Formats: sequence, C-alpha cells, structure tokens
Amino acid sequence: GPGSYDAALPIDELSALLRQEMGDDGGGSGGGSMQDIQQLLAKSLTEIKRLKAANQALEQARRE
Amino acid sequence: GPGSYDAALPIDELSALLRQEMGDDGGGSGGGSMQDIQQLLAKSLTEIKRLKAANQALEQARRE
Repeated sequence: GPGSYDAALPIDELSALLRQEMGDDGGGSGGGSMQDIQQLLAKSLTEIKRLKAANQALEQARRE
Repeated sequence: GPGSYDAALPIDELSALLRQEMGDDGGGSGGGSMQDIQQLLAKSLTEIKRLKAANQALEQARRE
C-alpha cells in the first residue's frame, strides 16, 4: 500500500491528489508557468472555502 | 467590478488567503520556485482533507 506519511512527496503526486479531491477529467500539464501555479493554488484554496461554507450551513440547517 | 466570484487575482493574494484559512496572521509573497509550490500546494491540499474529514464526522453523528 501507500506510505505511512505524506512526507515531502513530489509535485506530480500532490497535484494529482488535489485534482482527485475535486474529481478532475484527467487534468494537469508540464507547463510550470506563473499561470499554472496560480490556477492550481487558487483551485485548492476554493475547495477549502466550499467545504467550510457547506459545513457551517448544514450544522444549523439539520438541527430542526 | 463584480460583487462575487473572484478569479485570476495575483499569487500573493491567493497565498495570503490559504495561509490565513490555515490560521496564520495573514501572509506575504506567494513565491514561484518548485520548493515554494511543493509546500503551499500540499498545505492547502491537507486543509481540504482535514475539512472533508470534519464535515463527514459531524454528518454521521447528526443523521440520528
């Protein structure tokens, strides 16, 4: 199976992991530009905010 | 300007946003070397997995 910790794994693995958490259609590229990092690092930040918004909303909505 | 759906903002802004989402006192420069992205793009991915596990744990507790 996989390793016991996520310790210093390469850029291809952490890119595939955040894209798999968002259910991608086999995305990513070898581009490495300022635009490539901005798109990836905005996408992971957007997914944090999506889960926090949903968590905060459902905790009061299901309480009835 | 539009009142919703921020996109294509500079790398310093999205990096200060993911750092303060993880509880830092704001942020600074977004960097651009391979060592910078292997840190910040993994930290933001760890915060997705954290909040998914938190949301899942309270959902299965309050379905009763």
